[PDB]
Parts: sequence; C-alpha cells; structure tokens
Amino acid sequence: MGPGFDFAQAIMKKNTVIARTEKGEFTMLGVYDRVAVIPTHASVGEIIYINDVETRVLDACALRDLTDTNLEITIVKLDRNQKFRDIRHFLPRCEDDYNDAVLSVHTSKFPNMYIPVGQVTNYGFLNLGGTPTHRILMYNFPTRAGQCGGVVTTTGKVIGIHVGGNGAQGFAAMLLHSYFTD
Repeated sequence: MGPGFDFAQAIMKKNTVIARTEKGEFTMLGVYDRVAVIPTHASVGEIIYINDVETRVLDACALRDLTDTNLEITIVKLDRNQKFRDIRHFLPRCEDDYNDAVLSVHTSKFPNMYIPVGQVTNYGFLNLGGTPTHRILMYNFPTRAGQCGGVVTTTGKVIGIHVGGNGAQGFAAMLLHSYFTD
C-alpha cells in the first residue's frame, strides 16, 4: 500500500522460502549464496524441507552472544542448486530502535501476509519460552502461532526475524551484518 510494504514485498518475492522441520512450517529468510536464517526453536536437523522438497543441511549454527546467551537465530547452509540474491547490504551494523516496521510472513497457512507493526524498541533481554535471550526487538502487535521466522523490515533495512509473542506484544531476534561475514 506504500513504500514500507514495497520494500517488504521485494524481500519476500526473492529472498524467502517455506522451511518445514519436525517442529512445523516457518518463513525462512535467504541472506546470500545458500545461507538462510530460521528461529533456533525450529530445531533444524540433517534434513529440512524447502518449498516441500527434501534438502540436505550442509551446516547449522545456533548463535549465542559472547556472554554465552541464546540469540534465537540459527544460520543454515542448504544443499540447494541455486543462490539467494545477496541482501547483506540491507542488514544493520548495530543494535537500534526503528520506526514504521512491517512483519512479512509466507507459509501454506499464511501466504502473502504483511503486518504494519509500527515502532520497534531495542528491548534487549527476554525470557523466551523459559530461555534467557538477548538482542530482542519488541513491537506492539498481537502476533500469533504461524508467524515465527517472519521478516521484520523498515524501508531499506532487514532488521530481524519474528521469534515469539505474549498475546499483546511480538518479539524478533536482531539480524546484524556481522553474523554473515564469510
């Protein structure tokens, strides 16, 4: 409907796949080459389904900060025959607050879904399903089951992936440029 939704759509149309693990269907953001991200609670194994095709996982790393605290991001390298558009230049370099964000989801259940979530706070610490978690972004939208892995964008920046909610607020794990230096 406007430039926020335009940037979000551009990312969804080229840089997402539908990932399925034993823990469900997730929006999955491809970042560059065969490297993608998914919430750590997806429990990625040796094999994953990508757009309903059996795909070997070449590597999977559950990120933690240097205090050895969960970040809820898993970086996956996929045995896929095709590279993602490189979107690393849209990643923030530092932790920050944002205005006017969009959460975008694409699953079998929720295709072509875009939510204007508004102002995003650098919330920091969250007890997420019992797990101490750092680098959390918060937005005042009542997000629901099926949105995990959803991409959080502003115009010109890809800032996080949706990892949970409390019924009133939604929470995303930060994406930082430093996670994807090769």
